Amino acid sequence: ANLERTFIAIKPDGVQRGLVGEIIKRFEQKGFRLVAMKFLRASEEHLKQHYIDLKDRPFFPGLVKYMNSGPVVAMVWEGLNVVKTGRVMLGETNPADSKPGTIRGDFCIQVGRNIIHGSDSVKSAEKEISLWFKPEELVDYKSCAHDWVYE
Amino acid sequence: ANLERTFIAIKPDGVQRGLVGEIIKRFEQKGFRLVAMKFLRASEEHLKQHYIDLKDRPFFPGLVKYMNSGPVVAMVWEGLNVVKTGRVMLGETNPADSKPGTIRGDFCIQVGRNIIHGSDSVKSAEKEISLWFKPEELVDYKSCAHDWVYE
Amino acid sequence: ANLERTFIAIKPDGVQRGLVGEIIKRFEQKGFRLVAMKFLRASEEHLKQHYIDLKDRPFFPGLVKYMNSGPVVAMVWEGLNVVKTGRVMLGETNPADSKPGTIRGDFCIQVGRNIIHGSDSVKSAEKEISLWFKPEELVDYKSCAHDWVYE
Amino acid sequence: ANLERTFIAIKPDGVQRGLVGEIIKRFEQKGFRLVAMKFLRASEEHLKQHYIDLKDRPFFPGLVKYMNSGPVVAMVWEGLNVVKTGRVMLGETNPADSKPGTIRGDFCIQVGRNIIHGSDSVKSAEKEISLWFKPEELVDYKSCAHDWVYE
Amino acid sequence: ANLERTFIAIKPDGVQRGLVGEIIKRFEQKGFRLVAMKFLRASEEHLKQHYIDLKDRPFFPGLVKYMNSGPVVAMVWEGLNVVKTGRVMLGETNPADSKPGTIRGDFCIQVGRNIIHGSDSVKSAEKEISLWFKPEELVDYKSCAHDWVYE
Amino acid sequence: ANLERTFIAIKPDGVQRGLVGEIIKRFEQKGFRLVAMKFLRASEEHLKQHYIDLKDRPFFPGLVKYMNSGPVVAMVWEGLNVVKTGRVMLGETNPADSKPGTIRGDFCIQVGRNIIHGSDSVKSAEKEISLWFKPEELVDYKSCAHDWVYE
Ligand SMILES: Nc1nc2c(ncn2[C@@H]2O[C@H](COP(=O)(O)OP(=O)(O)O)[C@@H](O)[C@H]2O)c(=O)[nH]1
Ligand SMILES: Nc1nc2c(ncn2[C@@H]2O[C@H](COP(=O)(O)OP(=O)(O)O)[C@@H](O)[C@H]2O)c(=O)[nH]1
Ligand SMILES: Nc1nc2c(ncn2[C@@H]2O[C@H](COP(=O)(O)OP(=O)(O)O)[C@@H](O)[C@H]2O)c(=O)[nH]1
Ligand SMILES: Nc1nc2c(ncn2[C@@H]2O[C@H](COP(=O)(O)OP(=O)(O)O)[C@@H](O)[C@H]2O)c(=O)[nH]1
Ligand SMILES: Nc1nc2c(ncn2[C@@H]2O[C@H](COP(=O)(O)OP(=O)(O)O)[C@@H](O)[C@H]2O)c(=O)[nH]1
Ligand SMILES: Nc1nc2c(ncn2[C@@H]2O[C@H](COP(=O)(O)OP(=O)(O)O)[C@@H](O)[C@H]2O)c(=O)[nH]1
Ligand SMILES: [Mg+2]
Ligand SMILES: [Mg+2]
Repeated sequence: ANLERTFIAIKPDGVQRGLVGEIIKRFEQKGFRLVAMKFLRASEEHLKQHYIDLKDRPFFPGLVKYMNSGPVVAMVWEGLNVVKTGRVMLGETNPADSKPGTIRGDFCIQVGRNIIHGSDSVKSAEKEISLWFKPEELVDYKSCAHDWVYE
Repeated sequence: ANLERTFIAIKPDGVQRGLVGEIIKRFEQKGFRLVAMKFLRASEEHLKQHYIDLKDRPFFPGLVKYMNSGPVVAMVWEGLNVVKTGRVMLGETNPADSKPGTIRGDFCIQVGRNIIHGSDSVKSAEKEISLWFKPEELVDYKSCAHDWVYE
Repeated sequence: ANLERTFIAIKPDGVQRGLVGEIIKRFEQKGFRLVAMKFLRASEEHLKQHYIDLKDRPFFPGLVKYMNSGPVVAMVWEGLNVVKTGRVMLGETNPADSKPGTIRGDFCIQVGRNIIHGSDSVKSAEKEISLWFKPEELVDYKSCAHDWVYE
Repeated sequence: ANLERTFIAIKPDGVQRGLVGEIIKRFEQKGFRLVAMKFLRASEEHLKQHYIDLKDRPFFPGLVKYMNSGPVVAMVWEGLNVVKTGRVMLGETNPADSKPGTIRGDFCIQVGRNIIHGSDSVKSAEKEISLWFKPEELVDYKSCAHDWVYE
Repeated sequence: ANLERTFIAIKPDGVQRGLVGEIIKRFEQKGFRLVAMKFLRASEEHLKQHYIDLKDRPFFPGLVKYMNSGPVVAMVWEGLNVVKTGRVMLGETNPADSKPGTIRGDFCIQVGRNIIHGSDSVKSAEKEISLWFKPEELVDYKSCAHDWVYE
Repeated sequence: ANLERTFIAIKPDGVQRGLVGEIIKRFEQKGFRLVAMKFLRASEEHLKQHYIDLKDRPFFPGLVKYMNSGPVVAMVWEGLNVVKTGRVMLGETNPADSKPGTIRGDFCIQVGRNIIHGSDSVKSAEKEISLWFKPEELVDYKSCAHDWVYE
């Protein structure tokens, strides 16, 4: 079997604020498997592609500027319902609506600096994963705790 | 005052995944008192008795085999409303409906591998405590912080 | 921009139970700026002024006595919507109603020993700040991660 | 085959100060396997046998009373060189001589309240294990990470 | 007993890097009692008096400027051998000589940005305590865990 | 004036045991800057190159086999004295000789499963960085806390 995959990206503010280890640890503890990961400064064209569906938003140019202002940690996580559950772990788009215990709820304040990105549907995930990673960048291996995480 | 008690068991997957100390710490921090604790592999008959109310459910056989597949940490915790609060701390039966911050919300994914058990009512607690522990196994002592936790 | 501020006080039980560093860390991680902080045993008169609203309440004398029973860590934190968000972080007045992830949800059990105080509104905040701190005690400085927390 | 084993006991002060989960987590993270564990108030006679080699020391009577003053968490941990390594993890007998990073270096101050006990040699471990546990109390199972901890 | 006390200050870089709660937590966990605490930006004259014996050193002017560049958390901690032990917990003056497990070993890199200060002797401690605090700012209370930390 | 750089790789056992976030966090807290990072399963040929100096050692074939048995997190960290300090943080080659507080001292037991690699000299670091990364994979940005970590 092949389980669901989602695209998670730690934004420049998460890297600048030293929260990379803390964020990854939350996904590891939950039981998800890390499939791919790289560190890079994404180009504006790339980011425009990534946030294309928002190209007509007022905040769009500023968003792209900021996502290009520093490096990003791009990752692919695998697991049962990882897309929806990953979204629950992140919190709401606006940290102000996020609850303590969530990543945005514990670590940030403003929607313009909300430290992380997570695909909002399987459909987006597949598109984002293809945008940021070559197929040969996805590593398949089996977690030793697999049978202790799944029936 | 003779306070309320609940029965909590870390399931085989919690032990296998190295979460014993992490889970116990959550109860200590909260202010609850550890009354009893032992480590053992429960027999299938012992497990059917614990979950006797689920005997006619389709998943019953696989639940018993899973619970017998490794050791369990059985504990009794005491405190004001510990039954109901212990339940809130665990999260929902299905990790997918559990919120970040709860034990199942932070550490597991699937209902069949949901790392922990907590009595659901005082009636159930008293029954589970009697099934798992001999009266001489419950320890009575007073916490030094008692007056800082209770009025 | 001279942002919003709130008064947070770690009650005597929070100090006695060794939770000072743990609580402060939660505010620092979130991105709030520490503006003032002092450690003191507040007098009864000073405490009756602080909780002047609940003077007619039955628990009042008990509250004042416990608040005076040990030292308190008084602080002022600054940030966008810090008053409302600080309240979300603390949880409900009653630890029983506070969710895991919040300060009261993770660390305490009873309303009479609920480890921390946070202003409930901007107006209460301004009043409590004036009551607990002299103007020279509010320190002026900028956080190096300011631009990573705010747009 | 069967690896080395050591007896570890969290003293009454470790339980009272809420460090049970924290200490257990240190052994789990290291990769050691928990073999047995129970919570009890040890009798004075049992404690005199345990510390029989120190019966003529001036602190002996006080050591026995303090060890009997509250419950203890008795455990058996298994692993390659666990006796000697368990000792390095604990720190020196006197917390004053223990380095930060060790259990006593991090959590305590005085030799008379040094929170934990660990066997000092394979011979002692075998004697203490026999003194505190019945054969049926040592659980047999294999860790899922075993092949990731050992060649 | 009249327990020994030491002066600890978290330097401007510790505050800026969000390490205040983390540092305080280490002293609380160890069993030391917080006696006094305040947050302030010290004047250059105040800092020259504090570091008076280093007035002829090359780095002195740079040290006084850095220390005045942001606020400081000034604290007094109490405990058996707290002066010498607090020093052990800090690590070496040069973070590069500091071992993992110590505060400087874990959190910093360069001698000119070494996040914390601790008195180097009882004589110095008493002099620094007098310099930074007035008598009425040192709070006396007894920790509830006192008898579990000391014989 | 660019700073020293070192090559750090989390071995297959570190990934399998869910320690990726925990390890990265230790380097972030210390004040080092992440320059490059990728997740991959290294080929045997790549691994022989990496450990070419040990090719005639008895344990060499087994080393290469295990290093290829799972994915590796390859990273480049930058900072003052990062090569020697990264080494101190890792601990000794044999975990048995590693002190608590170090990565190997806290997380592993045997030399053949010692979770992490770190360049041992500046010369080794430059060779390893060239072997694992392309020049365009190294990201240059400045940390917002730079002036609080360095004079
Ligand atoms: N500056 C600013 N950016 C926003 C706003 N709403 C959305 N964004 C940002 O653009 C990202 C994409 O928006 P959206 O797809 O709705 O949110 P997400 O999928 O939860 O990240 C959000 O994470 C924020 O970084 C806004 O009102 N102001
Ligand atoms: N596979 C599986 N196991 C289930 C299901 N519902 C319950 N269980 C298991 O049964 C245990 C006991 O069920 P129950 O008493 O209803 O829930 P709990 O008290 O919340 O644990 C749960 O904790 C799960 O391990 C289900 O539909 N599927
Ligand atoms: N003993 C006791 N104290 C209470 C009760 N309700 C409130 N308090 C105390 O009074 C404090 C202030 O009350 P309130 O303004 O209602 O809540 P808060 O603003 O959330 O602290 C509470 O935090 C408690 O310490 C109660 O029913 N009993
Ligand atoms: N009060 C008191 N207890 C001591 C003293 N020396 C040793 N002990 C206690 O004796 C225990 C057993 O002593 P020992 O075998 O020498 O040390 P250990 O094997 O490192 O625990 C120590 O752990 C302390 O709890 C002392 O001087 N005073
Ligand atoms: N910039 C710089 N500061 C130094 C140097 N040596 C000492 N200092 C600073 O001077 C402070 C006090 O020095 P000292 O009293 O000798 O060390 P401490 O008591 O361990 O802090 C140290 O904590 C450093 O912040 C140095 O060589 N360069
Ligand atoms: N199985 C095994 N592997 C070893 C032994 N010594 C070294 N290694 C492995 O080889 C790697 C390379 O060794 P070396 O460069 O000497 O030490 P390092 O620089 O500290 O990693 C080590 O980190 C261990 O994984 C040994 O005796 N047995
Ligand atoms: Mg001995
Ligand atoms: Mg080598």
